[PDB]
Amino acid sequence: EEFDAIKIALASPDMIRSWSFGEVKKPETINYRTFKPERDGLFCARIFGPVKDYECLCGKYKRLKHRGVICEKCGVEVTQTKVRRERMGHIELASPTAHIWFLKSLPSRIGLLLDMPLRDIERVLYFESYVVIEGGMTNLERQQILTEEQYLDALEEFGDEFDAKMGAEAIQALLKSMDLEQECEQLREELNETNSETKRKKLTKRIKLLEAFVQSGNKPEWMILTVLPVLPPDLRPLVPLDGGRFATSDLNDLYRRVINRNNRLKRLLDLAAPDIIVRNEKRMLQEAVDALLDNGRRGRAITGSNKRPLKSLADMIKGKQGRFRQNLLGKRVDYSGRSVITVGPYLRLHQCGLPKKMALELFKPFIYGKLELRGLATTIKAAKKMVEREEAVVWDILDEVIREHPVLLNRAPTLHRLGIQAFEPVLIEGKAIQLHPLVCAAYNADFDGDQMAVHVPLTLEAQLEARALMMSTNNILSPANGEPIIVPSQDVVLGLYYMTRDCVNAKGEGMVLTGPKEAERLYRSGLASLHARVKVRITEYEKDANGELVAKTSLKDTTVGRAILWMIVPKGLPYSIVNQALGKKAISKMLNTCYRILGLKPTVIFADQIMYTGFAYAARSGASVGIDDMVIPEKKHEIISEAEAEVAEIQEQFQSGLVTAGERYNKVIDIWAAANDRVSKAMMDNLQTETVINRDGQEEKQVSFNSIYMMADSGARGSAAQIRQLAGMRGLMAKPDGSIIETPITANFREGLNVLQYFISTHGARKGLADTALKTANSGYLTRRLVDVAQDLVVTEDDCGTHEGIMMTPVIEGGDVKEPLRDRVLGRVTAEDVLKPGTADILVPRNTLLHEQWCDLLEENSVDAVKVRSVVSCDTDFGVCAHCYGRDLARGHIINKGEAIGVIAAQSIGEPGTQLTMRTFHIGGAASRAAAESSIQVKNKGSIKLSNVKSVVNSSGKLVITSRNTELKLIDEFGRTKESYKVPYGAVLAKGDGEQVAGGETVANWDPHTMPVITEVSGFVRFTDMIDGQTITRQTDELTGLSSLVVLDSAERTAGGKDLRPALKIVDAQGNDVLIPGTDMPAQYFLPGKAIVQLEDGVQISSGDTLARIPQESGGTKDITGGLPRVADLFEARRPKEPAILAEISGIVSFGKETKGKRRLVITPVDGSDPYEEMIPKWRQLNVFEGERVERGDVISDGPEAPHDILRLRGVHAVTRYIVNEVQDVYRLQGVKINDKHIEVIVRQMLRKATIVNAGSSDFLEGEQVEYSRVKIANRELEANGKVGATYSRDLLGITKASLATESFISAASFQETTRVLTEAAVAGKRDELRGLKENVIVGRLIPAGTGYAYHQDRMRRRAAG
Amino acid sequence: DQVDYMDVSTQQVVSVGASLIPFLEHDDANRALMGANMQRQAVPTLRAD
RNA sequence: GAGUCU
Ligand SMILES: [Mg+2]
Ligand SMILES: [Mg+2]
Ligand SMILES: [Zn+2]
Ligand SMILES: [Zn+2]
Repeated sequence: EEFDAIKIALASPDMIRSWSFGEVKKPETINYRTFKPERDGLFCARIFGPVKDYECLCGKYKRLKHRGVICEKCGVEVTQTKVRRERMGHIELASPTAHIWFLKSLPSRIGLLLDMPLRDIERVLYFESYVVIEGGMTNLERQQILTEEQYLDALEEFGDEFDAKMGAEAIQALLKSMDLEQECEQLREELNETNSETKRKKLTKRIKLLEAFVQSGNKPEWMILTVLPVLPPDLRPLVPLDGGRFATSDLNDLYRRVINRNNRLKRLLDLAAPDIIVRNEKRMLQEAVDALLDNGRRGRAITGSNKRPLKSLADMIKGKQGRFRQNLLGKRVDYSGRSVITVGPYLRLHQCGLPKKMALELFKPFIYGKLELRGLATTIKAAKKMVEREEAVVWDILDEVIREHPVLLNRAPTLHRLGIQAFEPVLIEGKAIQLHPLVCAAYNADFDGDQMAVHVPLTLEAQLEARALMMSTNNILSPANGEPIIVPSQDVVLGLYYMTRDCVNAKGEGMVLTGPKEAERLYRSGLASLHARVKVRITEYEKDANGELVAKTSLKDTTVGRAILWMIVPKGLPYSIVNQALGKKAISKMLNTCYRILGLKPTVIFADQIMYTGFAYAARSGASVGIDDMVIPEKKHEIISEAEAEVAEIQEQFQSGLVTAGERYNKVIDIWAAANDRVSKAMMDNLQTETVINRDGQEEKQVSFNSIYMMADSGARGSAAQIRQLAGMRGLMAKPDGSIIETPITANFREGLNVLQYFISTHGARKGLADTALKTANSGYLTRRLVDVAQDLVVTEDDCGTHEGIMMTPVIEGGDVKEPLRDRVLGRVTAEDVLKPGTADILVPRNTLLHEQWCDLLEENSVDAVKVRSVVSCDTDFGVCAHCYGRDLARGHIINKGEAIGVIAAQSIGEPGTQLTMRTFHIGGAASRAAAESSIQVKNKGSIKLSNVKSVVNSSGKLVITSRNTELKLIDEFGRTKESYKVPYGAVLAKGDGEQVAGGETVANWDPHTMPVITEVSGFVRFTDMIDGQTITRQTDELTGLSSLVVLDSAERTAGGKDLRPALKIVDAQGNDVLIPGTDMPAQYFLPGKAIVQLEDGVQISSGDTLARIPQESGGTKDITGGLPRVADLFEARRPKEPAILAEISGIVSFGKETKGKRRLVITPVDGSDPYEEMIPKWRQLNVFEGERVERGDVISDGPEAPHDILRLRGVHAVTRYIVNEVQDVYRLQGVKINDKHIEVIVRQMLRKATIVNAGSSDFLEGEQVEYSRVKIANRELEANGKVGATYSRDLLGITKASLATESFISAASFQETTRVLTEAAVAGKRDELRGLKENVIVGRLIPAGTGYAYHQDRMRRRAAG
Repeated sequence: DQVDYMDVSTQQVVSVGASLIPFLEHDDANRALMGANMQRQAVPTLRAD
């Protein structure tokens, strides 16, 4: 059975007969009365084998007494019935028939090889026109179609001088005659004279084919089939339904059409019938053969009785319901069950409730095995009945097997690996699975009737794999983010919250207790509340410089409940951890603290003990939910009446015709959105600090103990957002479109929505629930694409010896630091020796892990940016090194060799997109954007530091910015970036560049619902290409007559003014142009589409005045749905519609000639005297102002960067940082935590291939893109041995393409495009040596990674050593 | 004087399933949907209470 | 085809 690799080739007519064990010459299946195989039928026993084991048809030879005996009477071999699914057959077609995969599957293969159009070949196949195979005199050209009339011309005139024929015979003789060696030479030699792009693309692909066609051992004859193979009977079964009806596969029906038409064709050739009749039959043969192979491809698919089309052979290989995706990359499994899950709050974190009757049926063979050993059952049949009767002795044995024998639990959907965890079973009474509450987060399992699948690890390997890797207690941190997934929620948080939180006096204030046990004594004795301020003696163990724990006793001012909670806390943590009122966010840090200080064992016990006490004290509290708990502020009707009058004001000014519809729409949303903020601020102010209590002194106040508030403040369930809808204001509801409804709901759920308010609410309800069902498939398809590219990637090496990495500046974006350097750089090998500011003593070694200890020192010395070893920068050919990846985020320590990073990386990206599509959608009703970013207020004092800014001073006396991507920093005392903002175009700065500002100062100010076009020069406005009706429109009012002009774009524009560009040209008093300072550019600002203009022609202007106002309608609430397409496009490496232009080579710019508006740039670098020219559109106003020392990758046009242009000009590290930052910004908007290394994993696979420019010393030469890994292994031998070095360029690939580019065709055909992959592999004669995981999962082998890593490399040394 | 017609009943925008939800006015549309759909799945008991 | 968990 065992083997090395699998190969695909075309089937020779000779090869098809080798597989066959007899020819099916009849369409008959079975005799209707004596149900047996028919004489040379589709289900023939003489050809495919006997129905019973070792039994001929007539029944002359039975059983193994006659071993290898072929009966003389019926003609049937006495062998196993197994031979019926294995032996194939054949049909000798009277006439050749083209294979549809080597005809329709574009590129046509048969057409690409003949250089003859597919249309032209089909005319020959359906007998419309003849084709010249070999015109003796070159009067008749080869491969020239002759019509039926044009065939009659040559017939009388020439006759034998030409051999033009028709049908598949003609195309096969045409493929026979062609010489691959002679035509290939000619294509090579005749490409030299022209040398273009599409010739060199198509002629080089033809050379690659002709060369691969020879070396593959394939012949172009085999494109056309002379022989048709038959599938074995058992694989297309005719089996009896329980009742007398039978059932058959759709292949039997397609085989019968082919045999009937082939047999009839032979008879019509015997009858020497006219060709008209013979042709019709040849057409029908082609149709039946093409329908057998791929039904729905050439024409209308042949439907059977049901009206649906008959399922073809190709169909059982292709797509989802194909063998690959459904019966091979995934399977039905023995020793599996499922049931409705329920809580098990008594259970430990390593346990799960497994029902009696489930476990009985699950562990059947292990019980029969113990029953023989204990001597209770003689045979297995005896043991079977003992278990079926459910004897008392059997329950005791079942209990014996299950101890220390884990079970796997799974939930749909399996988004990430924690969707399967291992537990030790606890047998229970009922029929329902009991799941541990803490792992509920990983499964996303709520008990409202979820079902979870059970799997028994049978083998000892599997019991150890379950216990060592997949056990719940082993899997605490998330592999996506270095943070615990096992984190208490719901009642547990609420209980520890209620315990720790303090209250005014209460029972027994200012007491003094001996220990945490006397605190439990006064609480259970009923002399103290959990909230009483008390002095308590507590002894905290803090860890020393060495491993030893140091004990420290001290009086602590904490409540009774806080003292009781310290009892759960292990020795190692400070008492400071339980001294605060604990919520969900703090409790998560408790187990993260405990994990890094103590270990795994303490955390598992601590996490449990937290769970137990948390539930218990939640129950003690009697926290509840009443209608009075939903307090509404008394001043709500006051806020609404004010806000109603404000909105009525803009609507009354709209009737006057002062404000437009779009302006009112955006302006009204801002008033209501701030009113919802006002009501909610009043609600949370009248809710949070509402408790005013009388202490033993006089009177004071504290946080309210309103039951709903506690539930949202603790973070147990709900948030302030939900409480708005309950007590405050419901808010702006979202349209199904995504845009915001202008009328928001004033009322809340306590007050009740009226008939219309509900009807408005439903718009947003259905759209959310709609995305939960529909849009999950776009997101889940991303998970799939990401896995297929990263699949094969595994840690292969300990240390690559590379010195490279990506420089990780801290993500300080939008005032507060969004992600510190510490978080981003934690658990990563220090690429370069990064010391302290004073470069005179190294602080951190080059090859060392970044532990939280080292990360704390980075904050002490204030390391700003750190170069860090990345996955992308690894120089490992085989996979990746342990150092480049760094820490396993799930384990908190160095990653192991053998662990499969590709799949872990794809899952971590794919999961939150997929699950969040179902999260804030079922939960979502209301819209809540606040995109009203009017002004930046700086918060700390600093010097103003702008970058990538070019501003100009206006008439008012204000620094107006005339650059798109302007950034504003906030520099402290010593000189480091604390805050960062995005200042937009046409914004008014308070203070210019370098000036000091105070804290709480408006440093910038602008209008958000408008993108102004601001001038750089003063003078008068001129109208150019601004014809009324063609390019712009006009609308006037009354008495005086103020008219506004609105620029039409290609949508609202006629064919007349299409190539006209509308622009407001600047001129002086005389009428001439005004040059922009220090440039030869006459001043001309191009207005885009839908640009509203107030100033008409002939108006005086200063510099800094707004010429036109481009509307900025973006009222869509950004959920996962609007950001995921961005993420998909980034990973798929798509250029945008308007890519920004970048400088290719460093050197001195000179502007050049022009094409009727379109610019040219003949840039002549200092070193490279040879020039580089490139065309630029008219309308793109350039950032660079010509004659300047421009370097590689300098933004010339403003706008979005193609990731191709980044990698091409600024290397790998630039494009990696572009993808990581751009993708991660989308997930950061939604609060999703994904480490950069997981994106970096997939980026590495995107940077797989590379195009070879200069010739090598192998067979790369020019144009042939090969994998990076392969060309480097050649370069290692070339640098030492010598000969021609191969110059290269790394190319970027999208996911869907990088997956199909892999050499493993089995990986490619299992992904997508199954029909195309198999044909391109068949013609190239490719051999897949089963490299990656998909390949071994298919063949049913051990994975070449994880536990099997060690085993696969052991086979690989057997292969090397002899 | 500008009013031409009026809704006949308070219940007319809702269905038969949703009419049987008490205090529907204080329920979210998302939960109200599932509630009306599960009310249909409610198996009748031994004693009709 | 009508549902259940996401
Ligand atoms: Mg739930
Ligand atoms: Mg559920
Ligand atoms: Zn026989
Ligand atoms: Zn490496």
